[PDB]
Amino acid sequence: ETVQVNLPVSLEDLFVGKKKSFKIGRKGPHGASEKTQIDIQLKPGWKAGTKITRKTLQFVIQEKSHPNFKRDGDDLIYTLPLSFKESLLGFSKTIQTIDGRTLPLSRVQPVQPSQTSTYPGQGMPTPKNPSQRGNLIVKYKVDYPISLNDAQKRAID
Amino acid sequence: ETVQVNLPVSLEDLFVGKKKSFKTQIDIQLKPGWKAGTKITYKNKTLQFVIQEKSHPNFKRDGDDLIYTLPLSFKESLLGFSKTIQTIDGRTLPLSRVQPVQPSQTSTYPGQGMPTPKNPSQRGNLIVKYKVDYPISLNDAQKRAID
Amino acid sequence: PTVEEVD
Repeated sequence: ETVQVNLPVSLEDLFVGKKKSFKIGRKGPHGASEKTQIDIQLKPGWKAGTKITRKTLQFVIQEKSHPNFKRDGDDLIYTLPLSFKESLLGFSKTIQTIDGRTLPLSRVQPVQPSQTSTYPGQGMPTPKNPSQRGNLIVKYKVDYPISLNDAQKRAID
Repeated sequence: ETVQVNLPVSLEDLFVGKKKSFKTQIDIQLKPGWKAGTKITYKNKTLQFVIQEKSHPNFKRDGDDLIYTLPLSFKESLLGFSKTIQTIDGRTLPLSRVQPVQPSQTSTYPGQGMPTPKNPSQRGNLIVKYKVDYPISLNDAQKRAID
Repeated sequence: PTVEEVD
């Protein structure tokens, strides 16, 4: 018999195809309380949902929630939030790519509420041909101040 | 055998359960809340009708819900507005705000969606999104003001 | 529901 078990890994883990390895609980000889150590070999690019496989277990790789990237197959999207001001006058933040490198983001021109920037070959690797990566997309999400004061309104001209 | 046919409708039709028509003469009574791909089997060569929902001028359907994207200007995305929008049932709904809008926000207008698949008494919400036309470049004057 | 244990 085969039972499904979910295995939350991280985008970074899947990216490098790390030899993630953990122990899982089961029964044993004549009813018991065990914990057996298993070894999973991830592969650069593995998409969640993939599965690698006494008793029998069916493992389904699962993408943990990354604090900066939202994945799209082979593409990676990063949503850089922006203060109202820096949304029309410019900004000079800095972001960390999926592989540790830090990337300088910067404008001196207003940016459209959902305007994006695509960086080729800077996303997750492609499972089939891994020597190829998808690409990073950085989305600017401008933040509006709630109710605005008198000066504010008057100024808007 | 059985040869299915694409049958284009309008979100409106499906909404109010309309009785449509169009060698033979067929007549279909659209139930309230039928979505794309609802099967209509008429025995005899057994003809089956596959439903297609034509594109819609203002809406984009999503389950029991309808999605409408209101386009605002820079000034009105910050200083408020007062627009309208013809609901699916026909009446007009007032879209007004006085406080600035988060360009990425979504206001929900209940019972303005489409009739649920269960009891037509019920209806999905109407979701409104926004497309704020932001400045493209700036000038000496505008700059200081925002600054 | 088994017991997941990372490593």
